[PDB]
Amino acid sequence: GQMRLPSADVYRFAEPDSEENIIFEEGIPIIKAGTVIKLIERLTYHMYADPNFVRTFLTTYRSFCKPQELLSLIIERFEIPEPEPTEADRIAIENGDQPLSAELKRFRKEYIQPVQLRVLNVCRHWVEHHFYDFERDAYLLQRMEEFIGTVRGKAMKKWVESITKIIQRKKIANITFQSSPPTVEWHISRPGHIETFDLLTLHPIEIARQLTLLESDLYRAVQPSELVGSVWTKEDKEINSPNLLKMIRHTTNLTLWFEKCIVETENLEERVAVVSRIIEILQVFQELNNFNGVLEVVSAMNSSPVYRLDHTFEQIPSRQKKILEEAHELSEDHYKKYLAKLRSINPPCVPFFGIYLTNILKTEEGNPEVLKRHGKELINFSKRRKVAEITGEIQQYQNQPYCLRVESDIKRFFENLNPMGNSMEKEFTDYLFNKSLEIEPRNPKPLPRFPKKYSYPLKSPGVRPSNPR
Amino acid sequence: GMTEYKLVVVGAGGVGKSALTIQLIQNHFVDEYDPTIEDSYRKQVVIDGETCLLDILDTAGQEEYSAMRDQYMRTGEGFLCVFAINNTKSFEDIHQYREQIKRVKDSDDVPMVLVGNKCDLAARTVESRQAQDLARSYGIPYIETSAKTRQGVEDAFYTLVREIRQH
Amino acid sequence: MTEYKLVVVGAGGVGKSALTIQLIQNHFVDEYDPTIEDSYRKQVVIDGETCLLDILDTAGQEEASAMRDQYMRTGEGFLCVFAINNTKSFEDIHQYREQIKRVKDSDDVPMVLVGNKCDLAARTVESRQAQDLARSYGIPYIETSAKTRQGVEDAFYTLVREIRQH
Ligand SMILES: Nc1nc2c(ncn2[C@@H]2O[C@H](COP(=O)(O)OP(=O)(O)NP(=O)(O)O)[C@@H](O)[C@H]2O)c(=O)[nH]1
Ligand SMILES: Nc1nc2ccccc2n1Cc1ccc(Cl)cc1
Ligand SMILES: [Mg+2]
Ligand code: NA
Repeated sequence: GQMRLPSADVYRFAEPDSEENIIFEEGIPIIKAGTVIKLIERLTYHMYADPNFVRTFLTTYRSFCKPQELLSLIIERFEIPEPEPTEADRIAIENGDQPLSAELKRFRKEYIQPVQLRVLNVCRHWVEHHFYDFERDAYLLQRMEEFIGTVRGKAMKKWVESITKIIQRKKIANITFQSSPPTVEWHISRPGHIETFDLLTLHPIEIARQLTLLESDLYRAVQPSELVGSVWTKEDKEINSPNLLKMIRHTTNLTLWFEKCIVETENLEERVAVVSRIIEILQVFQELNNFNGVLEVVSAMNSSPVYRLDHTFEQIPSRQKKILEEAHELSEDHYKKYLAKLRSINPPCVPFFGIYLTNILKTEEGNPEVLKRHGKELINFSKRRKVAEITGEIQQYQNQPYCLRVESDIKRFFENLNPMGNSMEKEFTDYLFNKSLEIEPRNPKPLPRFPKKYSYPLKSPGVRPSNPR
Repeated sequence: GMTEYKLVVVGAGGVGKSALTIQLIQNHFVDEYDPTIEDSYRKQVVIDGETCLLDILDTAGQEEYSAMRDQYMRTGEGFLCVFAINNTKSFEDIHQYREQIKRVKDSDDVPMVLVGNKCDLAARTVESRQAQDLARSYGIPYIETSAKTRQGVEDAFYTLVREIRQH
Repeated sequence: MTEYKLVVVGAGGVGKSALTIQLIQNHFVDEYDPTIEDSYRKQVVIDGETCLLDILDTAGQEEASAMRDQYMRTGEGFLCVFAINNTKSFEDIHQYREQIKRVKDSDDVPMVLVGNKCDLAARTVESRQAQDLARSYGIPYIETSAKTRQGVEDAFYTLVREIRQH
C-alpha cells in the first residue's frame, strides 16, 4: 500500500488533496489552481520531478508569494519528521535484536530523500536562474546561505556543498563553433576610417551583420524579471526593465535613422539608391533570421514620411519591390506569417519582441489572480503557466549565438547612432514629414529637382558574400 | 459575405487600455483569456440588425516601439483613442494620437471615438465635461467604459462601427 | 513542428550536463556541479524538418538512483553516456539500459551509446569494446567531446532520427 505520511498537524504538506486546496486541469497532472502550500508540495513532489513546473513557479511566484515567505515555506517543506518504530520493530527491540525498520527505511528512500532533493533543486534553480531576488535582498541571501550551509547528513552532502559553491560564485559574478565566421566585408569606407562610415559607404552585408550581432546581444540580455508583472509598462519601468527598454530604443532609433537617410536625400536618383540599399540590408537580415531587423526596415518603409514617396517607389527595381512586399506580408493578419516563419527557421535568430510583450500583458490583464471555490481563494496557477510559456519561448531563442565576427568600429558607429539629436520626438518626426513634403510635394504641386549630395559612387556592391583565400 | 471592420485601439500604456478589447472579445461571462489563440481579436456581432465581423488590433504593451505606430495605424478603418480617467497625461496625449491618425490615413475625417477608461478605483482626474468638450471640438463621440464591469465596452465599439458606416 | 523528448543518462561526472549545455549554448562548462534534474528546449532543423527538442538532463550521483522511473516513463529516447577515461562509468551503462527497458516495458527503445571526453588522450575504454556493446543493443555508438564539440550534434541528432523512425 501507499506510504503513511506525517500527521498534517505537525507537517502541513501532508494534508489530503481536495477541491478546497487544489484543482487540476482535465502523464503527470497539470495544476489549474491551488493554495500556496499545495503548489509548493507539488513543486517538490515525492512521486515525480517537474522541471518545467520549477521554472514556471520560480519565474512567476512573486505575484502570489513574497521571496522571504517562499524560502520559509520550502525550509518547512524540507524538515520532514521520521515515523516512529512499528509494532514489529518494537518487538525486536524488546528482545534485544536490531529492528528491520522496513517502513522507516522505505519512507526515507521514497518520501524524505526525493522531497528533500527536490527542495534543493528549487534552491539550485532559484540561485542559478533567478538570482535577482538575492541581489535585491541581502538578508534573503544570508538566509539561503545559512539554510544550505546547515543541511546535515550524507545523502544530500554532494548537492549542499555544490550549491554553497554556486552561491559564492554567483555573488562575485565563452563560445565555441567548429566553423569559422565569414570574413568581414568592406566597401567605400576602409578599416579604421570611422569618420567616413555611413549607410552607403559601409558594405551592406556588413551593416546587416553588425546590426544583427548588436540586436542579438540586446535580445539575449532581457531577463524574465523585466517582463513578469507587466513591469515594463509601469511607472518604474526604467528601474525594472532596463535591458528591454534599451533593446526597443535601439530598434526605434534604427527605424528613424532609415527614415532620415531617405528623406534627407533630396535628389530623386540618389534617394532611390538609398532605398535600394536599405532593401538590400533587409535581404541580409532575412538571410540571418534577424526578424527584429526585418521589421525595423519595414516599419521605416511604412512610416508616414516614406510611405507617400510614390516617385521613389516607382523606380525601385521589381525584384526589390518583391523583397519588401514579402517582408511586409510577415506582419499582416496579426503577424500570421511571421509567427509561422519564426517556428520553422533554424536558429540563431533575433525575434521581434513586441508580440511577446502584448501577449504577456494581455495574459496578465485578462485572467484573475485567484479562483474562488468552496469559500476558498485559490491561486490561479494556469495564468502563471501561460505567462511562463511565453518567457520560456523567449529564453529558447536566447541560447544560440551567431557565428559572425564583431567589427568594433562598425559596432560603435551603430551603438552611437542618434538620428534625433537633441530634438524631442514630435519635433523630429514633424521635421521628417516636412522633408517628405519638400522632396515630393502633394499633387498637384509639381515635382522639383534637387542637387546631388553624395560625391562617391552610388552603385551597390551587392549582398552576395565574397571569399578570397 | 458579411462586412469586416478593421478597428485599431490607440492610447497611452500602463493604464489599463487592454481591458477594453479583452472585455469585448472575452467570453463575456467567464473572466479568462488566451491572447495567443488565433482569432482572439475577431468577433462576429450584430449592430443595428446588420451582422458584421470586427477585427481589432490592440498592440497594448508595445508603446515604446514608437516608430511602428504609423505602420500599425495604417491597417485601420476606425480608431478608438483611449485615455484613463485617472491619468491626465494620457488624456493630454489624445491630441497627438488624433493628429498622427489623420496624417497616416491622409484624411481630416477619419472614423474615431474618444474613450475614457476607468481602470481602477484611484481618484478620477479627468472630468467627463472636459472629455466631452474635447470630443465635441473634434466632432467625434465620447464613451466612458469600466475596465472591470464591462460597462460602456459594447457602446464604444458599436459607436465606432456606426461612425464607419455613416462616413 | 514535432516535439521530441530526449533524456541524457549515465554515471556521475561523465559529462551529461556539459554535453547538453554545449548543444544548447555552444559553451563548455568547466565546473562539476552535480545535477538533480534540469530541462532544456531547442528548436532545430534536422534533415530539413523543424523540431523542438525537450532535453532532460538527469542525476548521475548514486544518491539519486531511486528517482529514475519517473523520467524514464516520459522520455522518448535516451543518450546513454559514459566517459572513455572511466571504466566504471562504462560498466554502469548496462544498468541504465536494463532499467529503461524495464520501465518502458520494451526491447525497442530509441537509444544512442555515447563515449564522452574523447579530447582526452588517456583513454581506458577502447572504442571496440564500446562498439561491441552498442551492436549487442542494436544502437549506434558516437564518441563526443563537450569541450571541443566533436560528435555532439551527431549524438543528439542521431537520437532524434531514431525517435522519428520508431
Ligand atoms: N575534458 C573534458 N572534460 C569534460 C567533458 N565533459 C565534461 N567534462 C568535465 O567533467 C566534469 C563533469 O561534467 P558534468 O557535465 O558536470 O558531468 P555530469 O555527468 O553532468 N555529472 P552529474 O551526473 O553529477 O550531473 C566537469 O569538470 C566538466 O568540465 C569533455 O568532453 N571533455
Ligand atoms: N508601395 C509600397 N509597398 C510597400 C510594401 C511594404 C512597405 C511599404 C510599401 N510601400 C510604400 C513605399 C515604400 C518605399 C518607398 Cl521609397 C515609398 C513608398
Ligand atoms: Mg550533470
Ligand atoms: Na493624473
